[PDB]
Amino acid sequence: TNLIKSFFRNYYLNAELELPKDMELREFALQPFGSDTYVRHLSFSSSEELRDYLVNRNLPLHLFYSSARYQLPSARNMEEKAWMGSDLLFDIDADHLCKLRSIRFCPVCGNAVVSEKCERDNVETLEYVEMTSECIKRGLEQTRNLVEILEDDFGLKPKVYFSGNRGFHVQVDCYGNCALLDSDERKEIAEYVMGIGVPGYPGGSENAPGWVGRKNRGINGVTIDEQVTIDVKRLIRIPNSLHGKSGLIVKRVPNLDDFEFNETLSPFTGYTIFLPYITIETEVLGSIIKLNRGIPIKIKSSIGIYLHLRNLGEVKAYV
Amino acid sequence: LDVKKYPFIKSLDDELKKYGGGITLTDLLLNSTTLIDQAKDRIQKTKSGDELPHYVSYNEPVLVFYTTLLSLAILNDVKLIRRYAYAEAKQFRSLLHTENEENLLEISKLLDLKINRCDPIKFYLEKKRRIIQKEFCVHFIDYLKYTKDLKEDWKLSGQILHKGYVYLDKNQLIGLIAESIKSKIVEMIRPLNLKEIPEKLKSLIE
Amino acid sequence: DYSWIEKVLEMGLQDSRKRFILYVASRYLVNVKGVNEDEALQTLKEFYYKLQSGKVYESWLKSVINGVKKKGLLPWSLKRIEERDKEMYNEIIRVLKNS
Ligand SMILES: [Zn+2]
Repeated sequence: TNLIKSFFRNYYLNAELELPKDMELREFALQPFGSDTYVRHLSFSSSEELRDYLVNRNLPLHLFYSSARYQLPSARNMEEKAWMGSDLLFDIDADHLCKLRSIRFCPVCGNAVVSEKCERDNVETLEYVEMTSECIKRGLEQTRNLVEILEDDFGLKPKVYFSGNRGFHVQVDCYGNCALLDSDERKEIAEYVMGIGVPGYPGGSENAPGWVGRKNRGINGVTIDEQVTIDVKRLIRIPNSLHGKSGLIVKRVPNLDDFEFNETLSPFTGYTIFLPYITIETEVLGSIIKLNRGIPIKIKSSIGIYLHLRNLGEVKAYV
Repeated sequence: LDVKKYPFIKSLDDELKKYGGGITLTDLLLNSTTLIDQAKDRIQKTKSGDELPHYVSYNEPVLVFYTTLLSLAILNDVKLIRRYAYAEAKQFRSLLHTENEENLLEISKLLDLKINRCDPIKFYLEKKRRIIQKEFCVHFIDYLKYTKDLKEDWKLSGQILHKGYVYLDKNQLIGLIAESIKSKIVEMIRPLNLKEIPEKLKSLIE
Repeated sequence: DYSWIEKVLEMGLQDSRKRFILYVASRYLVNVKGVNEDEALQTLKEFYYKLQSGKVYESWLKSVINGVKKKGLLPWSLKRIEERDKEMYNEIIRVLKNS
């Protein structure tokens, strides 16, 4: 019996997701537990039919819904889906930003191993990426400049979401001609945000419009995963759902100033008995934790499930 | 706004009302021996690479313009119809650089280019060492559409956007009209394969 | 005359699907038939996915359409196909002999 699935199953039972208005016109996709193949081409017409499916049919380790609207969402033939517009998306990754500590070890012996398998025990090696709150602070600067560009240069009304793991998401819900932009008409918007073709305006005022005033305020380009903006058919992670590599809520950020990276992002309460793999002095969810290999520790469920999904150990019991 | 310089102001079925009524363009071309020669004079000057003369040099500038579009719709050469739209719109670029700001907007409205005036935005540049002034605004969605087949200089990055509107100056407003004239001429020839012209008039332009 | 080019686009190919688009198909739809620059993007993409054993991206297709529009290139003749790429001639004739 998988203990993590029960935590996820218990959440989606009572949790209310942030689903769009045109719910019946979007393709749903998820990643089940214990597998890597994606189950897509799903169509749901209400939040009660989706709640029925996640709890009783296929529990999602990751849960997405398509950014594009389709008149026939559950069709495999591409042109049979009848594409009728898609939202504008922006993803800010921490890959380029902070570059974090990362160890690779064997879950049995505990020694640091670079190869795919440990030569002693013949097991798959695991990797742990230390997500620090300082990285979230750096990434939070980019979403502030990105929202500034989308509001002062395009007149758009974007929403900010926490990605559930490493970065943030910026989504602009559009229904008119903004949703019919081509893949190349979205790349001119992406490279405008990144400051690719933007020339250096070396002697402009700080009150100048566009990039002239922004280049002189000390702000350069915005670091985004430009592949998300180019794609006209993307899978948006459903807000208020759970991430598969942390177990945190995809929470909408109404104000970027009072966003804290702590245990409040995880909905799980109670305590768990956590059996670590490695002795490490790492920062987890805003605080430093010292784990000892093979010595069980009683920590909160919010911090226990987080370490389990980052391959740092195992959750053995719930108390 | 001179009609002798810009023949696309008067429609084809509007210039013909001078001749009473019912006299279509096919009636004049069958009787006129020189209207077809003035059209072939422009077609054979695009193939060689030379310029195209201004429409102020003809006696019937509106008729010469439409008989040239009709003669290209009979030749059916797509590589030639395309080559004409560049040399034709290039001929208007020189006539546009000597036009006041009021007549430039009067043409962009007839081309359905959503471009209006606004409060002038002034800013300084180091590379140009001048004082740049933008006084024409276009929505960025329409801007990405107009600059669909243009160079890299028209990219959204090298522009000044504010609240979703790209700010243009005088030489950029002319740059979008020249691209629009090239586009309309391509559109204005596709549905010209309809009217079955008398087969003798087809052999005259061939 | 360019009657055989529409026949191959209506059926499909197998081996040389990219070489038929670069030197023949894309030049005919843009510089002979005169369809929209984006209309030819769907006409060429539906041609590549007939045997479906392969994937073409919209990046390489737009690069060929915008390339022949500037260079003004015209599609190759069947006699020129026999001179250059003889493997593509047999691939086309097998489709032509199917009617
Ligand atoms: Zn080991």
